[PDB]
Amino acid sequence: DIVMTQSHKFMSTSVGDRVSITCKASQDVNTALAWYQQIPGQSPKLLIYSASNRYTGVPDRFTASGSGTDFTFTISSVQAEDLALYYCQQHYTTPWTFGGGTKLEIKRADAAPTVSIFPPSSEQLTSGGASVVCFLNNFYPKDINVKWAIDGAERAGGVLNSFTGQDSKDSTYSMSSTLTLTKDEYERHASYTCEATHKTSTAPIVKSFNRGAA
Amino acid sequence: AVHLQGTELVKPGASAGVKLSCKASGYTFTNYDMNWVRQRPEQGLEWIGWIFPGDGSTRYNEKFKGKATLTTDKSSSTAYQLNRLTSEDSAVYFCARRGFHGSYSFAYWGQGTLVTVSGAKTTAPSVYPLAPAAGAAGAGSSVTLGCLVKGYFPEPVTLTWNSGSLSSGVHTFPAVLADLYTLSSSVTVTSSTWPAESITCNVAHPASSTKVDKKIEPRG
Repeated sequence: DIVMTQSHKFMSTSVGDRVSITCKASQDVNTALAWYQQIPGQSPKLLIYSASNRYTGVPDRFTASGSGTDFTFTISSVQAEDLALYYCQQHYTTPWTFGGGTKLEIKRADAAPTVSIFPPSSEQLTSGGASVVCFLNNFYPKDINVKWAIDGAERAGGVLNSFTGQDSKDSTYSMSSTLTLTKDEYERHASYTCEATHKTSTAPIVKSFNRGAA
Repeated sequence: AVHLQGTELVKPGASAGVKLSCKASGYTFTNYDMNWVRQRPEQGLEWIGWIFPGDGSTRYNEKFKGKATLTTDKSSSTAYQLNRLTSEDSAVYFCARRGFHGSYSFAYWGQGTLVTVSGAKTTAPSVYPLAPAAGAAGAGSSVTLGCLVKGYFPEPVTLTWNSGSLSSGVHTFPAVLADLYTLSSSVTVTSSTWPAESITCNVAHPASSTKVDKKIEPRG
């Protein structure tokens, strides 16, 4: 199996600027390579066929080059609607393999996340459930590390994380982290901490609370 | 006007298989081979195999050995995707065809068919109000409230704040599996406006015909 590698899951760019996504085939697939673009909830769109040919209807801003083992997709001047996923794919020898994709994102001013932590509601506790929710909103860059601490020790079991793609309006990211325990275990601990590590502060952002303590 | 119409999404149980459909149109169906591609959130796009309606039958990807034995049928110009075992096969499946004669690149794609494998049955969500500890209203000029929705199936649920009148400063996150889809939403307003001016999350779950409007109140 040939392996298409797109070393950059994400690439920061700006509207009106030039950007180049790279692809590296594990083997010489000659010129049998295609580039696709994909927007959320839609199917891929062919942009480049046979290494460096624009498919019909594909605007002059899109270009591709390479032939052999290294290929590169380029956008002369990025437009708002170009901030999507671009996939690499070799069709030299079966099985056809796709690269892992590269998502172009808008670069903006650094923004610290606003962190909020929430204890389990009384209604959930009555059902025998205990979820501690932590919101980390409107931050940039997307690079962030969320850790949960229970009575001091880090907890990794029972954590479910969810996040939104870059906002189309303020170019930030947001995330939700939920620690879900049973009421039994929740009531056997006292200290619950949500800890956010982001480049915007030397010290990680920390939010906590003590069971039964205001 | 080449067009590939895929089938609506389906929710098979962790055990059986499902035959997907793709209705080609706008071109002589038998002149091009049909391809199928899989797309999971963590593994990206993976080619499954092709089929010649003129009949050259198939050729599958090593990885999709017998779990994917394609099939087609002329006189209707539709291609089918069997899906055998099914359990980790939860994802979106695409129907793909090439453009020019000499380039295996896929110029034409179907809208995709979502497939979710789960043993769970339709289940209404529990909705839990998230308010800052000890009521109050934070310690700054802004306060964040929340709504936790969990234990439901299948997707989706719609969530709004104050019947939609509260839309700014809202963050509603993608639901994550776990037996009963669970998702949450946060809303951030001016500290002095809550609990002065009530805030309620409205959660609706079509599948169960259920709705829950949970008001967020100070708590101890």
